[PDB]
Amino acid sequence: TRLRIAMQKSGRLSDDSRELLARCGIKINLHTQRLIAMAENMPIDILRVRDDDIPGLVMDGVVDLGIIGENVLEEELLNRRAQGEDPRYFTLRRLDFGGCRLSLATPVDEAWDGPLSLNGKRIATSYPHLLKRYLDQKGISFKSCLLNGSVEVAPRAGLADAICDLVSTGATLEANGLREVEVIYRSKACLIQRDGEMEESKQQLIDKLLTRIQGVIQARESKYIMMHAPTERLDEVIALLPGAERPTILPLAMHMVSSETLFWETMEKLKALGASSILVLPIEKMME
Amino acid sequence: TRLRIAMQKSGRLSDDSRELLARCGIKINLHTQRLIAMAENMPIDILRVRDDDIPGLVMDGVVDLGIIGENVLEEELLNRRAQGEDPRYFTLRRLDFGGCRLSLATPVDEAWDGPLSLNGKRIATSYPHLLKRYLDQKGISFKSCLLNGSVEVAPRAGLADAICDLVSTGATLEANGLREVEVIYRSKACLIQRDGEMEESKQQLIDKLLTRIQGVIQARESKYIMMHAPTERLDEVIALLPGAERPTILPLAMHMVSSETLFWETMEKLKALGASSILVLPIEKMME
Amino acid sequence: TRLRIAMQKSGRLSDDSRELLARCGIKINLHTQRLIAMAENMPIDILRVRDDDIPGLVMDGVVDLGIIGENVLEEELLNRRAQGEDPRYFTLRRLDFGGCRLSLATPVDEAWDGPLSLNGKRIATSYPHLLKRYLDQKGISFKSCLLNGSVEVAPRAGLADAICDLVSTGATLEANGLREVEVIYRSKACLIQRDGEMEESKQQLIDKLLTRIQGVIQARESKYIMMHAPTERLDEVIALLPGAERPTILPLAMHMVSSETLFWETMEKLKALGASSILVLPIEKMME
Amino acid sequence: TRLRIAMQKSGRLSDDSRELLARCGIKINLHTQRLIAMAENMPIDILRVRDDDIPGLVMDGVVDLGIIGENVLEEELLNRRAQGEDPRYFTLRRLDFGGCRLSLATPVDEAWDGPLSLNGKRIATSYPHLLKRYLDQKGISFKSCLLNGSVEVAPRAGLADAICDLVSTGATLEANGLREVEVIYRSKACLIQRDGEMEESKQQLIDKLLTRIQGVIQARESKYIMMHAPTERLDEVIALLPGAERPTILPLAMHMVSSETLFWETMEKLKALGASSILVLPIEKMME
Amino acid sequence: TRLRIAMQKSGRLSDDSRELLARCGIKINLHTQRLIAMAENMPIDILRVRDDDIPGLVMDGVVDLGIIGENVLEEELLNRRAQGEDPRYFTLRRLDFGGCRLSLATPVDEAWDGPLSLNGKRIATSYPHLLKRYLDQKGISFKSCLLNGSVEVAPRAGLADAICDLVSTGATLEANGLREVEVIYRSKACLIQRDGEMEESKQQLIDKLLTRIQGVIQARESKYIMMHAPTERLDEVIALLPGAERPTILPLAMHMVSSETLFWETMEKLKALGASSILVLPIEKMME
Amino acid sequence: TRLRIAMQKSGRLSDDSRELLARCGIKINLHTQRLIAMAENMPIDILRVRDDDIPGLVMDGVVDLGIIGENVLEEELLNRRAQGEDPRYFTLRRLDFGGCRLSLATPVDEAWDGPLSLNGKRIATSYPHLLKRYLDQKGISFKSCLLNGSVEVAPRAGLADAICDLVSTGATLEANGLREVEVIYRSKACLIQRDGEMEESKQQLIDKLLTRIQGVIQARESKYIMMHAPTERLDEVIALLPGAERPTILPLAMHMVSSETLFWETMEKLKALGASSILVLPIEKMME
Ligand SMILES: N=c1c2ncn([C@H]3O[C@H](COP(=O)(O)OP(=O)(O)OP(=O)(O)O)[C@H](O)[C@H]3O)c2ncn1[C@@H]1O[C@H](COP(=O)(O)O)[C@@H](O)[C@H]1O
Ligand SMILES: N=c1c2ncn([C@H]3O[C@H](COP(=O)(O)OP(=O)(O)OP(=O)(O)O)[C@H](O)[C@H]3O)c2ncn1[C@@H]1O[C@H](COP(=O)(O)O)[C@@H](O)[C@H]1O
Ligand SMILES: N=c1c2ncn([C@H]3O[C@H](COP(=O)(O)OP(=O)(O)OP(=O)(O)O)[C@H](O)[C@H]3O)c2ncn1[C@@H]1O[C@H](COP(=O)(O)O)[C@@H](O)[C@H]1O
Ligand SMILES: N=c1c2ncn([C@H]3O[C@H](COP(=O)(O)OP(=O)(O)OP(=O)(O)O)[C@H](O)[C@H]3O)c2ncn1[C@@H]1O[C@H](COP(=O)(O)O)[C@@H](O)[C@H]1O
Ligand SMILES: N=c1c2ncn([C@H]3O[C@H](COP(=O)(O)OP(=O)(O)OP(=O)(O)O)[C@H](O)[C@H]3O)c2ncn1[C@@H]1O[C@H](COP(=O)(O)O)[C@@H](O)[C@H]1O
Ligand SMILES: N=c1c2ncn([C@H]3O[C@H](COP(=O)(O)OP(=O)(O)OP(=O)(O)O)[C@H](O)[C@H]3O)c2ncn1[C@@H]1O[C@H](COP(=O)(O)O)[C@@H](O)[C@H]1O
Repeated sequence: TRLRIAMQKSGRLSDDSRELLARCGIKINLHTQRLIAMAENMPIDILRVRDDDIPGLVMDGVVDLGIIGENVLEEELLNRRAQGEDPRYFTLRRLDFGGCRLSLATPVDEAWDGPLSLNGKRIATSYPHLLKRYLDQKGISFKSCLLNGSVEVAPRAGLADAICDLVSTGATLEANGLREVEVIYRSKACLIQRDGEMEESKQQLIDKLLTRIQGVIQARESKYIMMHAPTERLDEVIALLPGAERPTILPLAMHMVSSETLFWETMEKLKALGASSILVLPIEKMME
Repeated sequence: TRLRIAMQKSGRLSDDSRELLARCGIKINLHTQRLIAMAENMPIDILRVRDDDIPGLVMDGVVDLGIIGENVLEEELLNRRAQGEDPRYFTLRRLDFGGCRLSLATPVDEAWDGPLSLNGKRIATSYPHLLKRYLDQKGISFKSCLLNGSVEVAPRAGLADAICDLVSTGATLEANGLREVEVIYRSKACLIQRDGEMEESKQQLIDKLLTRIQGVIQARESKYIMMHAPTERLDEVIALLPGAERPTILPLAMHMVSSETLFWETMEKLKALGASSILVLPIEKMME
Repeated sequence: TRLRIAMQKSGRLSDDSRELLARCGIKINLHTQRLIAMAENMPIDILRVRDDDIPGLVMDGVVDLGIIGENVLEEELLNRRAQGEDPRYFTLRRLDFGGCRLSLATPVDEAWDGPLSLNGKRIATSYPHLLKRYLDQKGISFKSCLLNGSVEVAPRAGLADAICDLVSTGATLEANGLREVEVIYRSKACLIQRDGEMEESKQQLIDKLLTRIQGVIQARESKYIMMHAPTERLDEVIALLPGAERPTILPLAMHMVSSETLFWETMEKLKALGASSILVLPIEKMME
Repeated sequence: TRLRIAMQKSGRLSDDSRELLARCGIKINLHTQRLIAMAENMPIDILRVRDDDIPGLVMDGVVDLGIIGENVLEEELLNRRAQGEDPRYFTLRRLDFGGCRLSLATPVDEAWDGPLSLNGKRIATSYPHLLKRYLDQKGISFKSCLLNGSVEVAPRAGLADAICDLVSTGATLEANGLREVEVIYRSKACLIQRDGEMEESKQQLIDKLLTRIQGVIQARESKYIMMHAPTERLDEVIALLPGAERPTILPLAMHMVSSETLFWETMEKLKALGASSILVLPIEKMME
Repeated sequence: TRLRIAMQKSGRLSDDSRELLARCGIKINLHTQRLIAMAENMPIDILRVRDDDIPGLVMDGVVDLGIIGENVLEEELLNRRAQGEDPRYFTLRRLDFGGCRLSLATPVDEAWDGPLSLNGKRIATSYPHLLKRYLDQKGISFKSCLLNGSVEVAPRAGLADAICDLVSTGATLEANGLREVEVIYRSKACLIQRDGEMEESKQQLIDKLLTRIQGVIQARESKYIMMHAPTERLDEVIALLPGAERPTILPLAMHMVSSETLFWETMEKLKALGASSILVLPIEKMME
Repeated sequence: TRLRIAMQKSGRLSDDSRELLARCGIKINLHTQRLIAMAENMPIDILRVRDDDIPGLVMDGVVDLGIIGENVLEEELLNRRAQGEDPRYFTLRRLDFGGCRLSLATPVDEAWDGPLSLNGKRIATSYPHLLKRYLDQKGISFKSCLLNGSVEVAPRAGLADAICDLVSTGATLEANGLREVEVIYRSKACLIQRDGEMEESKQQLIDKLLTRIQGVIQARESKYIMMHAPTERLDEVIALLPGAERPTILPLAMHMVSSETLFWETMEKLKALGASSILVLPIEKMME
């Protein structure tokens, strides 16, 4: 009828998802107890749902679009495949937020010599399927011990030999006698489309929105760079700076949009390569 | 080795569970990122875990004691029974907190004539097993639609004909075009014991702790009551006031501990029955 | 149709008004964006409105009951009387909360010799009518300068010679070069009834509710007192302790409910009058 | 003596007004209980007052400058005109903040066919004069029902047939069985000057400050734009981009300051018109 | 001139000190940026100062009364004694709040066999004098390493072999590879009087206030106890219950004020000694 | 072993210090109860300590680098010099944050005619050494009265004739009957290096980090400026705009990085000097 996008009502991803669509010029109020939100201008419905529920909402065709993190998505996918189904979706694109990593962590007072060493041990996790996929590929077998939270109790509680969990600061692990030891999966939010024939009108809108998304992400990653054309050694410049648009050379200088960040290392390289008054300006919005 | 109690790390029940054990004189710090907490005095470990994980922790024998709400507990129990297992636990006792009710709610603009009317409709819930038990008993069949949150989207989103959800204020339902319509399950926290032979020493401690629990709950429900012995009509008094301990009559008056509350209705009854200067004093701690 | 009580949606008085009715056993949810709240049990509607709007809501008969502070109430009353109307209401009773005082305050660096001295000066206030009533009675005339807030700018800003404002801690006045100097009106919340013939059924409910109110207030002001009957000098005791219910004397002692507080002065009087082990116990609920 | 600006002590507008003057380089501390604030550098006094009080403060000449929202301003103006006065002020300029709209809203379950349909109905509002002006112009008459808050009770409470209120998200209306239906007044903060001969010295300062204001607003609305001069179709570019300053064309490109925003529609137009690597950079401060 | 009491402006002790004097019926506003507060009724000044500054304020006679914790007090006392002075104060009384303990803590991975073992090691602390007093008495010498905060870095940073710090939950220590190992000083707030001849009038007030203090503390520690006189074994009761006031025996029972708490152990003792329906009621205020 | 930087665990400076090193690309988690933090990438330890403790940590060689405010640093330096030591450190550089000023303030109701007038008066402060240095240079003598906080009580309490304190808004002073009267010391955070031979490897890192620091500070102070080359009067432009990099002149215009801010005065000067469409763009990162 109109476009149905499903997003996390409340958590890690909901702020960034309200923002993405706001930056794509979607006027809708989310500060409301209401869970399906009609859009003001564009023919769009935002279902505010549990992150957990999004993969399935899309897999089942009950909504058209979903912003969900890869891990939650992939885990449910593997889950159903394991019940014997064949759930199907399109990944429109990987988003620029919701980063996190799933990791093997083990007791601190024990030396770690590779995943092999976990063969036949007991691993407590909330991601049994992501974990199983990983050790399977690696030929390692293990006994799963599932917990939906506080996974870091397992070892010190006699429940498991190691855990596999979401990490970022590393704080909890330490607090719990654990240390990261191998990242097994890195995830970000991504934008997925439902399976099956999608009507010309809402497809055109999916397509429109998508182009805004690329633009919003491009603008916040890309940057405007202004250096000093040390004329001779000029080729060795453009290399460290994957341009895509093409430099602009000036008599008096350089000016180009750089899709990656100027990491300090990359700046130092230009330095001791002979470039000067290097600048980097913010870009607020961009088409391209 | 020592007593293992499992409680909700963080949510609806964790404050009341920290408090119960505090009021039973269990010194342990919970303001710590650590998830298994050693007790200072008593030989006790508090595992701070996901509510979801507690029934199973107990069912599996991985801990000795669990404070968990009935619904979460019962739902997992029915779940495993449905996978064909026979998970076993003792209910030591139903606690005085964590009250909530699971309810059928349906769109506001539709008249409701009993659960029968749901036969063959689609009901969205997080408690498929509690719901299924209920309609099964009632001979009604239905198609389940499961969601782990924001269950109140279902109807207005075309996902279901009605939902079955946790309610208290009724706020969300309204916000979402729904109205409560039949409570199907009322729950409170309760205290459960693991199956199998329990060592004499920790049994003695379970037993000790339990007696404190009764005392803490008794003291906060029970009350000390002081009226005026309208001598003639004296029997019609003790009736509305289930005493258990026995009144105390005085020349000058009444004095007794009342296990229930003095609800206004009960006070008015004594009034127009001829009793005066009715008082009710708090009891802070009690044995009995 | 059913009972309409009007209370402050949000501010100084709304917490205490939610509490009063809660303590009278009125189950209704206020944590809702909804402004007219149906009651669960009792046939009652709570309109959640602006304090400012309550006197008029009652004066006009648009609701049946109102919890409003005296000053806001009285000021609007004087206001309409001044437009020539004759607005009419019943004061059911003065409540035990929302205390505050309206005061004359004047610059700190000026000595104050009575209200007389304000004759013909300019006074800035939000309560022009309460102020006018007061100086009128006192035969003093003055020029009003009205402001709906930040009334304490007036003097230091050249707008007035003194202000008349709500005070409690006295903080703002100081911050603004002012000092209290005469309280002209003390107010509390009170409970008012609409004018005109009130149906037998809702009157009976007004009457019921009222009795609960007296009880709730009595219980939180009154107290249970236990001393030592210094037998000889026994009359000089009951005096400082306005009993209302009558002492109870015991061989071994005293026991009675005291409607006022035991202020330290009153305790010291009993002390150096020869009484010992004086106690004061809380009363949680009372009929009487 | 020195410049007196009156601003909202606390609310919707005070943050933006502290910011405007801060961005104009007015050093003054507002984190103080004090309500008239002397400026450090510039000969300026900030009176921190009730928004309600600002129109009159200016209308009366008691201060020189006021930042106040249009609606509050206009309503008081109409108010006095209705008491027969002729209050006078200069609008220096409409500011870039404090946006909001006053709207007719009516019950959801009733179809709406224009303001005409309100003839002789009862409308509850806090803006009786703004409402009256509007229906008057439209030849519609109605009966006013005034409330200073919680205006959205009126209909569901039997007080009015419709309300006229400040709206933004639309949240409350829904919560209260209402829907927006016609905006009757859009407002922003604006900066007003007192009537009467204004001394050369403070006029020069009003004038100075004003120029800063234009600059601060310009910089946060205007933007720096960098495209690719698709040489042939070059005129069709500058059109969608009201420049004011004049484009800058470069051999290798475009560079100009655009006073409006690049709305997505405007970007898409340039796109399918043949422009590429469109950029938009922030401007922090500008003169011009 | 009038009574000068010095208390902690802001921290661990200021809430309890505002409360003590409030419960003694001292009306004074502390919610003010002002640091010397005049009392409304009683001829009293509250200086709101740094805890650190209180011992000296009293030692020097610059104020009359001080609420300060023992450790801060004692440490400064030892400090001056060590500079060769002879600072003098009266301890009026030890208060019922501000408890905390100073402790030796050492790395977790090292076994601890008494303070002796610290001879000649380096101990980091904020309480060098309290620490020095303690090891001196114990005949142990050591090298001090002083830090005013984050004392728990010392060991893991190579700064010291152990630390001596304020502990309560034990949280930080763990977080920092440390474990408590010996408490060397327990402190509470106390109330101290300045040295030298104290005028009859303010002495009388110190004396008055003091009596209120005892009463406030008594009431919150003491409790009202109601059991069942198991007639025969009646002496073995009063023992576990240090009465001070004397039991009261009744035909039908016991009733007395108990200055200590009914710890669970003490309740269990009465239980298996044959007492029943044990109650404990709060006491809000008491003289005695 | 690896680089040891000491920073304020918690206060005025810790946010800016977490940020500086974050902006220098130092990945380390500070949201941890742990006080010595290992760095992820770079061979670096962050000791999170008391600001008070930093000067000494560096002076003693116990750490290598310290971010500390000048006043705290200088005061401790003078302190030890006064105990007869000769503590030694290198100032690498003054940072762009933590600004504050120490000031003489005296009672409001007293006219101030220079520091001379303080000769032989009593001054209460937390910075006795900074104060003593200042009056010493000025040949004024005085009697110190030391307090570690709430220094603004001193005068109104009879403790001193004036105080010397940290000021910013000026709020407290007013609240306490005081007014600033002479700033005696302005401070910012700065970055200091430990004395003695610093190993080639960590020196190289100090050097690296330092260059990042200059860059981070440069980028947030410096700005990109775009005007209109009013060709004739072109020299009078570059003057008000200390360029350092050199302007860039364009046929059609100006473009340069300006290390200072464009203060309004400086913008107005260009204005009435004939420059137009002045812009100032943010710079996010820069080398140079
Ligand atoms: N560190 C994270 C963390 N980082 C990112 N996220 C994300 O949560 C996602 C991945 O898990 P899911 O979305 O599948 O979670 P879920 O099953 O829906 O859980 P609910 O939202 O339904 O509770 C994202 O896609 C994330 O944004 C995290 N979720 C949880 N944690 C945890 O926080 C912990 C420790 O953090 P540190 O101590 O700081 O390292 C852990 O114990 C964690 O479990
Ligand atoms: N109203 C409740 C509510 N009341 C009580 N509780 C409880 O949550 C419990 C029952 O669900 P579970 O414990 O099984 O929850 P769970 O599966 O562990 O969920 P997580 O804690 O793992 O997220 C308890 O035992 C409760 O204390 C509630 N949990 C959720 N809600 C919800 O809040 C909603 C609406 O409330 P009102 O609008 O105010 O009526 C809903 O939409 C709800 O889902
Ligand atoms: N001190 C009070 C204060 N004390 C009590 N109340 C009450 O506000 C009431 C009396 O004014 P109204 O109810 O008529 O107020 P109103 O016109 O409805 O104002 P709104 O709620 O509509 O904004 C009550 O009945 C109170 O509970 C107060 N309302 C305002 N103040 C003010 O707080 C100030 C200063 O307090 P101190 O510095 O701490 O003394 C002032 O400047 C005041 O105006
Ligand atoms: N939505 C608004 C709203 N939007 C903007 N403002 C503004 O308040 C102004 C217009 O009213 P006034 O300034 O005249 O208010 P006032 O009479 O001084 O009221 P006080 O500040 O004195 O309380 C501005 O100029 C605004 O910034 C608002 N003020 C109130 N509301 C209300 O918030 C409601 C609902 O919001 P939504 O549910 O999110 O749409 C309502 O019920 C409203 O009354
Ligand atoms: N645990 C405490 C603690 N407990 C009580 N207090 C008290 O602080 C007092 C004793 O130190 P002082 O008063 O001498 O402190 P001070 O020198 O004035 O310090 P400032 O107030 O001037 O900062 C009291 O008398 C207390 O109330 C504490 N002060 C500090 N801590 C610390 O909190 C830490 C760890 O707590 P846990 O991890 O929960 O055990 C430590 O690292 C501590 O330093
Ligand atoms: N105004 C300040 C203030 N401004 C900046 N800072 C800083 O605190 C520093 C200077 O003092 P120190 O660092 O030596 O402080 P310290 O001895 O370590 O004190 P602790 O952190 O150990 O408590 C910095 O270098 C600052 O960032 C301030 N510290 C305290 N104040 C005070 O806040 C007051 C009043 O502020 P206004 O009323 O707004 O002017 C005072 O009474 C002050 O004492």
